[PDB]
Amino acid sequence: VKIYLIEHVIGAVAYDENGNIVDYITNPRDLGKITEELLNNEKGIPFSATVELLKKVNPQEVVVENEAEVPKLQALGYRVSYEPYSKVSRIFRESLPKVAIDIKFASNEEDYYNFLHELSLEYTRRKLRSAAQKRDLLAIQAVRAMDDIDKTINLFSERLREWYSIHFPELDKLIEDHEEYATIVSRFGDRGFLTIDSLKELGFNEQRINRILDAAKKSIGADISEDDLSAMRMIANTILDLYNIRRNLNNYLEGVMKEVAPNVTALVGPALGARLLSIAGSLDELAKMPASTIQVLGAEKALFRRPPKHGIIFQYPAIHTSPRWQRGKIARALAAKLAIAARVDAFSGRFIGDQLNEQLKKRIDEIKEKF
Amino acid sequence: VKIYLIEHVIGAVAYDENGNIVDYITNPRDLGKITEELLNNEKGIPFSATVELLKKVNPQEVVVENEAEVPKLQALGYRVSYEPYSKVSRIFRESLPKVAIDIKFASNEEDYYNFLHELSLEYTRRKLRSAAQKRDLLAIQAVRAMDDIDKTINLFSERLREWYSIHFPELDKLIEDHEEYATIVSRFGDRGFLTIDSLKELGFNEQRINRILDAAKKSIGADISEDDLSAMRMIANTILDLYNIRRNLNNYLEGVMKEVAPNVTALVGPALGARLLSIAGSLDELAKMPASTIQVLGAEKALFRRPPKHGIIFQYPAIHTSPRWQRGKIARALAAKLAIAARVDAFSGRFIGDQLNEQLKKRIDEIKEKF
Amino acid sequence: ITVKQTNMENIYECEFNDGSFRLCTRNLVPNFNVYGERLIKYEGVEYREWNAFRSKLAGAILKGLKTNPIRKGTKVLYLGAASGTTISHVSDIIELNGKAYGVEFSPRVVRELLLVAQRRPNIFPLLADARFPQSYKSVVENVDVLYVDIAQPDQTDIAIYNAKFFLKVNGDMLLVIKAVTKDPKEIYKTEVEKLENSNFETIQIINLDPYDKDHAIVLSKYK
Amino acid sequence: ITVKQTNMENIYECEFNDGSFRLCTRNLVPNFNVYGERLIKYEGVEYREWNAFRSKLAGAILKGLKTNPIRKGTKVLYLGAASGTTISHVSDIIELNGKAYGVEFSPRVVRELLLVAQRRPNIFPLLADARFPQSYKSVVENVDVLYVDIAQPDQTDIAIYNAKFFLKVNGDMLLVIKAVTKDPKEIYKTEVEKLENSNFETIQIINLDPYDKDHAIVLSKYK
Amino acid sequence: ASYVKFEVPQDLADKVLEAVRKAKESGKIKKGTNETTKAVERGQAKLVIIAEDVQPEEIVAHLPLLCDEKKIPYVYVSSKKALGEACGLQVATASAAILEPGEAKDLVDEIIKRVNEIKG
Amino acid sequence: ASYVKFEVPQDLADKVLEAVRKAKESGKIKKGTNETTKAVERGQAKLVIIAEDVQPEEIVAHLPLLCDEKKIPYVYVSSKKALGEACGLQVATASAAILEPGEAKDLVDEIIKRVNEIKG
RNA sequence: GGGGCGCCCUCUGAGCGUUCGCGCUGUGAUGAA
RNA sequence: GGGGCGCCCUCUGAGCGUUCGCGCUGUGAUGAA
Ligand SMILES: C[S@@+](CC[C@H](N)C(=O)[O-])C[C@H]1O[C@@H](n2cnc3c(N)ncnc32)[C@H](O)[C@@H]1O
Ligand SMILES: C[S@@+](CC[C@H](N)C(=O)[O-])C[C@H]1O[C@@H](n2cnc3c(N)ncnc32)[C@H](O)[C@@H]1O
Repeated sequence: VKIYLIEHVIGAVAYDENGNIVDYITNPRDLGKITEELLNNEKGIPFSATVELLKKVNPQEVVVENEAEVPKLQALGYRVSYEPYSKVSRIFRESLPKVAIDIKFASNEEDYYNFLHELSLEYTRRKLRSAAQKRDLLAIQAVRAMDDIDKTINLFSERLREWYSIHFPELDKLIEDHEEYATIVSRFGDRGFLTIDSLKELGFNEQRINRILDAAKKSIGADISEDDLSAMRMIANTILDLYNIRRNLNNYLEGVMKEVAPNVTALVGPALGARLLSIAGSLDELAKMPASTIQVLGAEKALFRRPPKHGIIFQYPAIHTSPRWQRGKIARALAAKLAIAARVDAFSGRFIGDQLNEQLKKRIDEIKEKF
Repeated sequence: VKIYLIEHVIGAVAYDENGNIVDYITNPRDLGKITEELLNNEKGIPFSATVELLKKVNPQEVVVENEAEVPKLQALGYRVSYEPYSKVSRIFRESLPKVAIDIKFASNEEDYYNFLHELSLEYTRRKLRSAAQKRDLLAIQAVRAMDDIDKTINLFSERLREWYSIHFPELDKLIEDHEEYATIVSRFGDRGFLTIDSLKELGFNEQRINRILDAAKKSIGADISEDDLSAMRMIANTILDLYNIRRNLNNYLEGVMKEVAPNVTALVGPALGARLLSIAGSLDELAKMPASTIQVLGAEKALFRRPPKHGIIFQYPAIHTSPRWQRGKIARALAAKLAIAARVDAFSGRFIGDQLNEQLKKRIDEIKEKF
Repeated sequence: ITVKQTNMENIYECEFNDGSFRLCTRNLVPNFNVYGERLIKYEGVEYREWNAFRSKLAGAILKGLKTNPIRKGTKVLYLGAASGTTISHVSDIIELNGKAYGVEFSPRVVRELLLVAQRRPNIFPLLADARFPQSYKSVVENVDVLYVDIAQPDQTDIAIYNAKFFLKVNGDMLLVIKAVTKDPKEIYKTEVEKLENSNFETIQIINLDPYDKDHAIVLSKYK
Repeated sequence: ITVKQTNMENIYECEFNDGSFRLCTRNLVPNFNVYGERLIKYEGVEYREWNAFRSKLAGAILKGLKTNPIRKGTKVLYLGAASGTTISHVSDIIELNGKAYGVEFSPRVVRELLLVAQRRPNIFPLLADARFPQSYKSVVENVDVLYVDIAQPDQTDIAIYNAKFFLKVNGDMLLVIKAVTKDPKEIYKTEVEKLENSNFETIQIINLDPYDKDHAIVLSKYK
Repeated sequence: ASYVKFEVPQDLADKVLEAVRKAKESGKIKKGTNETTKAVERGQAKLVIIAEDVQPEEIVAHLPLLCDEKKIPYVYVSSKKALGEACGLQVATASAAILEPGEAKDLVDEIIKRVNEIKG
Repeated sequence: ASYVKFEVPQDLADKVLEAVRKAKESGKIKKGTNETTKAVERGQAKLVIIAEDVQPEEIVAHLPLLCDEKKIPYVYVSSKKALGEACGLQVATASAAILEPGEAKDLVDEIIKRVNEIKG
């Protein structure tokens, strides 16, 4: 009765000599646990799922994929051997999309790879989590830049609107979106360069297209020449650049935020968590701030007894969607869980976002059901 | 005694049948006069230099280049004929670089073509001067954008410095120039990518190169990776873009300023003249402002009884270089000539900058010689 | 501007107004990519520019790679993922039904790979040493194509080791070798050719000059 | 990147990392040009990219123009100056010792020409109708090369008229004609060829396809 | 002169000069282009006097189109030297404005109603 | 536990518990991690009591390196359930701080001088 | 019981839901911007 | 936080240099930020 042991994201699977499943213990869909056990598997510590599996089989001889485990499994009193690229281990991976559903780790293929994705990202951030230290300050500079870009866009768009109104005054009130405005100035310039089919290539409904081109002929503005167009375009294209840079920094923000303080990120999001660090100064200084201090990180409201008052944290979809009277009780619950999330990332600990979100969800649901 | 008449920028030249100079009257090096007489030559009105030339020869028969003149010269009682591409007129233009010096219009070749350049620009702006109207408001938007860019650069450079100090704190105080700072971040990124020969390719003296690379190894800052570099570079390259856009708008500004209000421009410069129009609202509103109002276009100092007080106009090199006591008397003289310059461009008149600058120069010299 | 379908699946060519041709991939995730590569639209669909000088693979295609194993629904093990440029294009070629497991060593570069692998749900990034396939044996899956581009002197048998782990039978392998051009055929590359012939089958050896003046690619079938 | 001297004076070719060749001119005024054309340095000197698809002249050079009359110290009359792109390159070729008198009709475009002619002290811009050389007879000078690129049906004798005014004896003329390709030589272009042969001498007729799929250039010597 | 909108007879030209002279010792007037323009903008001006022989002409050409906007009539005088010495000055003036007529109240009211006829 | 800097005997552990109990009806104490941290920052705290069996450990791991900065001693207790009921509560507490000793002034002064010996 | 100087002044610190069994809670109840 | 009246509407407005001949000046003297 020789058993080949397979350890994987899905769990621990015991095979016979011919690639038939003998027994399995499935890993739970917790990112925090699987990540930590995977780091242990590198040193040779088996999954808790393996210990349970070996208990419910107690085989004559076990043969493991990884040579670092051999001593650690012999310590339990099993006869252990080691094959590297065993014909069994391959057969397992040959049918990996399926066996994940077969051992009931996932319901279908999509959410398995959707889990494996969230994992592959987390796992490879844990090996980064003992970071080249200073990473939090960079995220602060990243989120401050985003605020500096948003503040810049408004300045340039206002100037671009006031400039372009000389050629086309009707356009200023037709589109309140600063981006779309700059896009029209970029690819066209002169009013009489606009067509019906040229405007659909940007995603516009027919009810506004017939408002623009009807205003194009009925323009009160004066004729303009290519000096002014090339000059206006400089700002117009820069607005379009900044609009890209902002969206691109946001993608960079997520990559830093999930690396330096992943537990804070899982609660509030990347942007809100970043903006919290900005007020504190560093990650360590957020951990030293108790639950009561986090809740009031507006600093202007408390010093009186800021814009969107009682806590900067209320941008959270559960304090924004829910009515005005529930807001006091939720803000505490979030700040309490934020306190833990800060300290747990300050030690550079594991991932507890999957439980903390479920702990907050239970308490938000217990506030909504009390009338 | 048949004379071939040549009219040109240099003046009026009388030739014989074989291309020999008989007599000449040289045009004065005034852009305002030559431009206006050139517009008249299209309608057939001769240069005043021609009238003088024909007086000091009173020929038997004259033959002119342009057929529009024939009646206008017959009105004085001369026998006039018309050859289009006459062998004489060509011979004149065959030796045009030389005859300009020969008739003493210019001292050498360089300043002749340096005059012809200033002229060709002015002449072809006069035909534009009866314009497509609204041009002044565009210049206002152009100079306001330059102020909006300068205000933006400071915001991004400050953020870029604070961000990059995480990797290199020593660099922040080493170069106070915002541009040079962003250039280093753009082409290099990591500190250890800097060489001695790489820094000379930007124009640096050896006394600062040995300060930078000595600070590169002695860096207190933490190690950074290519996420942060690619993110920092986004801002760094945008700063470099804006630095170009500003210099490029300034070139556009000159082209509009010399077209819409060339007489104001010749006095103060393109930038100062533009910034004056910004406060007024339009060109017409500057003409309606009397000499006393122009002098006090700071608006904050007068309402008390702004930054660089007694007149915004003092940025003029003659009020800035000269000591503190002369400033009151010069500010009046400039504002008085600015008043004329505004009204003369509001009518869309000729060029009188060559006399106005000489009128101001005489009075500035009469203030400096009174102790 | 015009976009034309080429021999290889999910890979296109881009005709320009100035006449130049740059390789093209179907952008699997729209709106993004942002600052760096150039974004282009043609008849509704969004496409991404694939530079042949930065990507060794794109070099090989222009260099006349006869048969490309990477197509729609291909699962790949990419050893030498780096900053993500080249895999993002295989991410595009592979589409959502196929998968790209990427293994990169140096942290300085992986963090960039993460950002790329964030928005693309078919790329699975891994910080790991390719010399120890045991370290990711627990995360990855058996693949269809083995792409190996490591900065090592012993790439050839690092890949071979990885192959007998994850590469399917009858599968394919793209190796990158620091390889020079005359009129034999593959006698020049015998050192790395024969080392594979112990358990592999050589199909094409392609010298990347002048797209990459150092490296060459060996397409191989696993027995 | 590399910059190599070509047959024609003050005109260079630019080797790139991607292999493409773009025509090159010696930037007479450094620091500027800014946003639009690409700026490049090679061994101290700054060069400007000359695109062959925007410039009809640059088309003709790549199309195999045997002898170019525009060189160092050339004085030109440029009829059809437009937005200044193409003259800026002749400004570069001409250098400070030669001169470029540019005549453009529509104000909407001249204002752009001004900006170009501002920084370059060898370009002398003129808002004027080319049908009336009397209007600028008073400003310009006798030139060495007549470049004519007007959007008119009667260009051929508009240029001829201008030529007997300003073009030196033994001088040259570049005409642009809305001209189609077979195996005669110039029997196809006889309408505009013979019209010149009354007082000009034909040297080359060059069909600009595919750089400009409409126009063709006729290089001519004035007797 | 091209900035002269209407032909002015010499009789009304001298009757305008006398109307300003009387206001120098019985009322209040403003002398010079700068002050004259400041009077029309504020609305204190009742009548504006413009010299015909100003060079360059452009210095006062803004006044006629400014005075039409604030509904204040204006008259031309044939000489600037004759307007300068009339205003109690030793130099010539280009334009003058009246705020308080004084002893020339009936003399100004006759002028403003004589210029409105030659306008239209 | 890795956040435990020094080994604490059971005799001093129970003598610490008794020192807090006395201060609940004769002095003033603060209960809970949040308030305990607020006491050390302000400088009002005299002695800090930390539970050994807290999971996850990271919630209180900041206190020992905070108390060293503001020069305030701290002691560990073996149980959180035994610290919770001692503080007059029905639930467990992770950390407690003393501001006013009350009837445990001599009991606290003995504790602070016994922990300084096992530190160095 | 009444006033001038410096200091810690960076929410409060024990309750609430309940079917009266018991539940949620100092790993933060409740009261505020 | 909302509207009807007057006011400063955004310098002053006639002098200064001089060899005592006369010069620079309302197309802005002089006095101020
Ligand atoms: C030449 S680069 C590949 C470039 C890639 N095709 C691109 O452009 O995106 C090779 C990479 O392999 C990585 N590498 C080096 N040793 C490795 C190892 N032992 N295991 C996995 N990757 C390694 C290096 O970090 C290096 O960046
Ligand atoms: C085809 S464009 C020349 C393009 C030019 N080579 C360039 O790329 O910079 C011809 C120009 O001639 C101008 N033009 C038309 N009629 C003209 C005339 N009568 N005299 C002078 N120029 C004229 C037009 O404004 C038009 O822009």
